Amino acid sequence: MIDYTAAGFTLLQGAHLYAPEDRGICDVLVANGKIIAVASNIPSDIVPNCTVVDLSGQILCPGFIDQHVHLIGGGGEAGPTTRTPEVALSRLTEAGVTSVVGLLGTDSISRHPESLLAKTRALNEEGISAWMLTGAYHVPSRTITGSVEKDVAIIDRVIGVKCAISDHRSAAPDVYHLANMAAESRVGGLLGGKPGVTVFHMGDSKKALQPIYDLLENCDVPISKLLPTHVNRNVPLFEQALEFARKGGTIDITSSIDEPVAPAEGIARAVQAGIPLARVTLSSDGNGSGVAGFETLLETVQVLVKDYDFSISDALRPLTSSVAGFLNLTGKGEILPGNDADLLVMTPELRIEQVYARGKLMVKDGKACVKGTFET
Amino acid sequence: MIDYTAAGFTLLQGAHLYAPEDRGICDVLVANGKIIAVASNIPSDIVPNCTVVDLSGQILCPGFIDQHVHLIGGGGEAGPTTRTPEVALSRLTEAGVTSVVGLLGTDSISRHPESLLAKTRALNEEGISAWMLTGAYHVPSRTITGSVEKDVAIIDRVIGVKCAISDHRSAAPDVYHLANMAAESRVGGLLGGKPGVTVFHMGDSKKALQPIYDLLENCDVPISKLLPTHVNRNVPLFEQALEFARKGGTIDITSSIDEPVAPAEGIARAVQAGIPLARVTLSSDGNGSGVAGFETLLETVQVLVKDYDFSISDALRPLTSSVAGFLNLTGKGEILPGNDADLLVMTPELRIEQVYARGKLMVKDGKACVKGTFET
Amino acid sequence: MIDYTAAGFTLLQGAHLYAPEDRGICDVLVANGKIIAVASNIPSDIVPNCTVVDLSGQILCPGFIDQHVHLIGGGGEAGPTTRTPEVALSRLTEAGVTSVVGLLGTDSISRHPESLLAKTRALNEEGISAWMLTGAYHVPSRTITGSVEKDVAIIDRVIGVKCAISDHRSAAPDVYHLANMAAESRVGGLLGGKPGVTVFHMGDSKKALQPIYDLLENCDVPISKLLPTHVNRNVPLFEQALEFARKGGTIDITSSIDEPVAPAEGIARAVQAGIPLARVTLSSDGNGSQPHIGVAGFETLLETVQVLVKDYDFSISDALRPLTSSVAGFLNLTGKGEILPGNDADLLVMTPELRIEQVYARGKLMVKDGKACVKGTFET
Amino acid sequence: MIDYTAAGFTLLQGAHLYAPEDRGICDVLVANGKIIAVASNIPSDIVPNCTVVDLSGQILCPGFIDQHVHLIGGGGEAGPTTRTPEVALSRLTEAGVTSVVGLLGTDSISRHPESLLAKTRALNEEGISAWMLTGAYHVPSRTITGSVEKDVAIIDRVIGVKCAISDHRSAAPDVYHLANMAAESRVGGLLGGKPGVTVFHMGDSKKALQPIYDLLENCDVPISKLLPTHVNRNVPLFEQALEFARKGGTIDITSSIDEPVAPAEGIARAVQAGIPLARVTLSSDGNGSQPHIGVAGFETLLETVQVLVKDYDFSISDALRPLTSSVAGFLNLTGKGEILPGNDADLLVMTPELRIEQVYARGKLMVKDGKACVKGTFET
Ligand SMILES: [Cl-]
Ligand SMILES: [Cl-]
Ligand SMILES: [Cl-]
Ligand SMILES: [Cl-]
Ligand SMILES: [Cl-]
Ligand SMILES: [Cl-]
Ligand SMILES: [Mg+2]
Ligand SMILES: [Mg+2]
Ligand code: NA
Ligand code: NA
Ligand SMILES: [Zn+2]
Ligand SMILES: [Zn+2]
Ligand SMILES: [Zn+2]
Ligand SMILES: [Zn+2]
Ligand SMILES: [Zn+2]
Ligand SMILES: [Zn+2]
Ligand SMILES: [Zn+2]
Ligand SMILES: [Zn+2]
Repeated sequence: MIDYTAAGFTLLQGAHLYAPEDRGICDVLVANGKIIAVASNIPSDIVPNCTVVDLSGQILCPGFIDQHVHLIGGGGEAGPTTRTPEVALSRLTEAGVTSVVGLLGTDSISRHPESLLAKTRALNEEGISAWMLTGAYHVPSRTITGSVEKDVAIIDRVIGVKCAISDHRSAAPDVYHLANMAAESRVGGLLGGKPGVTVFHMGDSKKALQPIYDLLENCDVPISKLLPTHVNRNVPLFEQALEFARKGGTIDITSSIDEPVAPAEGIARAVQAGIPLARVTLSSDGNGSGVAGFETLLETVQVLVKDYDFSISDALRPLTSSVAGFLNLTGKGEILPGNDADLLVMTPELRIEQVYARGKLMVKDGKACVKGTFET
Repeated sequence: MIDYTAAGFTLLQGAHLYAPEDRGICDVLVANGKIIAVASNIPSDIVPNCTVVDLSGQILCPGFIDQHVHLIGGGGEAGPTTRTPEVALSRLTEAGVTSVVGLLGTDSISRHPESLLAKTRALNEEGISAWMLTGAYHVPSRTITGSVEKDVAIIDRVIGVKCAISDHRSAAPDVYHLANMAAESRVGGLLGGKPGVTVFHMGDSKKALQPIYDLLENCDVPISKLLPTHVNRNVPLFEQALEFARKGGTIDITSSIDEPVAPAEGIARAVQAGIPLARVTLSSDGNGSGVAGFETLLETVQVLVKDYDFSISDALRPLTSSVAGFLNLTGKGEILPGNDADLLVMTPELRIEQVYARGKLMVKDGKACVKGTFET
Repeated sequence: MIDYTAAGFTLLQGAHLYAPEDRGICDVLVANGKIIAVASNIPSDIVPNCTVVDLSGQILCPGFIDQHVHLIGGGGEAGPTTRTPEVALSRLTEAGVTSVVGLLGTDSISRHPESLLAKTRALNEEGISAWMLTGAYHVPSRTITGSVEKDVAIIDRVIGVKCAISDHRSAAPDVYHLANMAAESRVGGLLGGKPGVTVFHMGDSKKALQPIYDLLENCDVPISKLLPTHVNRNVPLFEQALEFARKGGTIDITSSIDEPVAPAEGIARAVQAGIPLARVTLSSDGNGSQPHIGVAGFETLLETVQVLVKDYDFSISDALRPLTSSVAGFLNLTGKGEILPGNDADLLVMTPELRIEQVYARGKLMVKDGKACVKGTFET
Repeated sequence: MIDYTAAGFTLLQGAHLYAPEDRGICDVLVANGKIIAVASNIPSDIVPNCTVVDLSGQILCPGFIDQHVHLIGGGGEAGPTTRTPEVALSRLTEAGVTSVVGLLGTDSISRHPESLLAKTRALNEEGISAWMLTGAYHVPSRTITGSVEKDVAIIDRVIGVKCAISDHRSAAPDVYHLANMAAESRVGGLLGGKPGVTVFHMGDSKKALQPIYDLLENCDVPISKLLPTHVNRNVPLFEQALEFARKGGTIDITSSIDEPVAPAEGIARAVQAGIPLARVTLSSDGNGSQPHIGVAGFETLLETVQVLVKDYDFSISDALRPLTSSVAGFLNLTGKGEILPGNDADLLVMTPELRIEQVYARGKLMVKDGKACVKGTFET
């Protein structure tokens, strides 16, 4: 018998597929970590050495893309005992996260972009998909190569730059500094084939988004590259964010911020305000500092469907297609032929059962079956 | 018989000469790459070992000076596969270009001033005349010696600095940065004997020339050193450029931009607006990124004469005397004794037949007869 | 009618397979740029929407790996007019090259690692597989990040460092500098998952391999990381290179140097000296300047294979090693140089007389009927 | 009446020509600063608007090339009052100098390469031909761009590097530093189209040429790029210099050092040692300090020529070599040091007893009746 095991053929059968678009009962054929066919009634024997998975009665959807994770650990605002630990592979996978964007925050003294890059690469070797943002709250940014533009252009895993504004922990950046940094990210992305975004950690200053508007007034970076995050942290800020989105920007809601605007609520409000889901993303801020977890992501989807009247498809957008679109994550956020085989298998009540990353089974019966090198 | 071949005597006979000024049927005597006599009926035997060229029925004019060429290649805005190739000698010559100013654009990460300088020097060794601008779209400028002023002052082939404004690919420069950069170019030019200009790649921002006006308000660089290019890229910008020119500035129209203001049209408009041709230049933006060619230069002259009622002399100004004047290109842009023997021989319909660079035959029957070292 | 095209199922049937190991007639099935099965008589219907290719009467082998190419151009030793142009995709592919390592030479003033990296990435995007070496002839190395160790560790496409020794164009490096550079590449390789090698452009100094020996005496970089290149440039050097190989080193023969030691001849002499083919590699030094001045091409690669088989008593299988498996092994090029399930679908289809017919790179047809059917973005 | 003046047609007629090769009576025609014909009996009417000069009874030879001049001034070894002033154009031209190489000495604190480059360019503008060396006595070299290699490659007027060895004013350079500096100049020369030489100011240490030999042992720079200067400063050094020359090196004798080995004497001894004149050069070390303290002048250049012919049995043709053809050859000074069609019109008109009458630089009359008729912008 010929050995075709190198293909890793996997047929996911009979689940109710949400691509996120509802596709009804539809099958998914995978080979080499890629989605090679998406159709009803794919023959269990279409390909050899095929692992057939009966997903009857289950739900199938794209894996989550969490664009705001402190991969190497964060914290440190109350001294060194508050530096959090690096993230564990299984914590991500059990949470349904198959793609991540790592970043740094307040501390860029004991935290380094080179370290973040190494962890990013470890995660990719481990089976998931990971990118990072150069910089940290500090402006001017602390980079790997000496320039934001050069980092985004030449460090493969770097997709944009991080910063903090309107926050008591900011570097008190002026418009010129912010604009130049964003412009550099933009240009570096073009060169490197990266989205070249600028992510803004928002604080509670009354100024809110003003720095972003000033920046817009002082440069030609498209508004589509400017991402304010933690927008639900305060009402007045949230309200500004809706306008920002109405103007063409994309806003990022933090699943780990419960009050004063809860995540689901935030997403619900956006839609009420007439903002298309494509301009609304949800991130966890996981692994920050207590120690932020990833459970709030799935919880958010559940709540949206359960308590807010969102369809399953719509509820998924902000964690899947909306993210992939904002970051130009080719091959992610959608179940289509040619895309990466990053999928979630859930109960009808939206409880995760299985997770596939790049076609590999990572979670089974809701428990990780692939663990990081040093996990216990 | 005595050998006088070292003189390279060449007598160009009987053509209708446009210096660009119309000189009627007039001859041109060349020696050692220089124009040594310009008169009617120069005796075919005035000098020995003389190559006599019968230009009866043909047109004779100065070679083109294209001040905006991506000599080493450009592009790269859609990833690395979009980096264009370096320019080929014959592409320039066949297009009637005998003098070039090379520059960099968006990408100053994988493109370097030292590389540009080497190509500039190769072209000079090859037979034409080439200069360059330090910097690139990026501001603050990336230079060879660490300072714009020092580059313009001490790198022989460097004549000014390049930058980008009002463009989604700019570095979001502030007035101080732009003004200081221009001031440095200005000062460096005085010291080095260079025009010390500042060239502005214009984008489509509604702000248009504002940065230039701000700059003027914040420094004492003469307006005659500030060159906005791509002025025909947008109407509103174009309209501002005419005012700028009316105020004493010189504006550069791109022959490779067809809409919304075509090159010829642009030049025609300028004259309608009462701007002297001396303050209007035309450049190709050749070798940029598809892959920009040089055919539009001559096409522009043809169209101006053919469809716009310009005399041959006037049509030539923006590619010859106007450029030479703006850049203080001593010995270029005009057929006069003492000037360099850079000439074009054309049909009455303005089709190029022969090209001479520094007195050497480069193109014959419209085809290059001198090719770069690695040309096929 | 279910659409399975995303898989890019391709079945190469009936050729005589050299993996490079001789496997006789055997089929190869490809999906998504990967070799998914290698066996005789694979059913044509085994997979849906499958492009079946009849290679009966032909030869199927791994694509070549050229570890020494001046991707962005080189030259410049006789002034700026001698700076060669960047390499065209089609010249590589039509020459059988599916994997390449780019590097710089004498000129590191008008040439920069950042430029080279961009070029490497373009080639990858166009369909082939490309890596590069940091540094250039100049020592201390001119790098991207400020340290050789750092470049190797953090720049994904960098796999080692380049240098020049025993040559009139060298930077007169001393042992310390050389050792330090070599150890940094080694360590950056470990951290980054790269081979972390040091490539030594050899010149004609009478000192030949001496600097390498001195280096080994002054550090602990494994001999398996030190690659002398252009070893066939002179007899005494060549002969020293055989000794070095006997001691556990790997030697790189330049296909474009035909005297005084021809490439096939050098390879045969290495074999006659007791060196296993795994320690002998062949590279082109393509795209550098060739004295009227020209650009060195890549045809000598395939010609060396032809010559070995025709005139030096080599089996096809062995003749292929120095361009395929030996290189991948030396550079730890995972998934390259061997036709095995799981490896990348980088294959050459040739006639029985070893002339290229088709070339597949990462499962994509790049050459058909001996002509590039896939070309660089701006290819002329 | 057609105007042909732009050509600057000039015809030097009837002199006895030393190209430096003896050519007997022969005419030289000039156009645009170039020599366009060299022959006997060139017709006076051959070209229009021609300035015909009757040089009957006179001598015509190439203009001198002084490769060692402190253009911006030097000195400073006895405090700031000993810093000499910049060189005046007229002092160079009246001394027969049409091509010069500027350099720095002991002081690289109050003296900078950027200053020197500006001065070099001024001289070019004024009508002569000037180049310079980067660095100074200090090693590591203090450069314009940050690297010796880079300066030589990219600064048009830089053609090599200067250093000091075996001298109480040296920077105590070790072999590595010296070798590295030398190899960078070499390589920058290749890229830039410069000779890429290294000039060694020699002192009186007993070590003499040792550092050069050590350098050769530690690198691959060709011996033809290493120029020891001031070789006649001491006997033992001079004698070592003869050996070095015998081995293929070129040696530079200083015209301003009259003991213990006089310049003509040193030149004659070089010849007597079997060294071809092509490997012997003479330079002034002009504009440095001369101990009451003064500025060293350039008259010793012509005097050495006079002395060789009068007292050392030299032909005029040979006596000229070390100031013309040997220098141009050593520095690859294209178009200089020889009267041949195509070369620059840099000529000296002298009496039969070798006293300067006229000087043409790039075809321009700079000296007439022995007096500068062309002077520096601010000349006093
Ligand atoms: Cl705050
Ligand atoms: Cl882990
Ligand atoms: Cl724009
Ligand atoms: Cl070319
Ligand atoms: Cl290509
Ligand atoms: Cl003066
Ligand atoms: Mg065997
Ligand atoms: Mg003789
Ligand atoms: Na690896
Ligand atoms: Na030269
Ligand atoms: Zn934050
Ligand atoms: Zn955070
Ligand atoms: Zn532009
Ligand atoms: Zn441009
Ligand atoms: Zn080499
Ligand atoms: Zn090479
Ligand atoms: Zn000295
Ligand atoms: Zn001196």
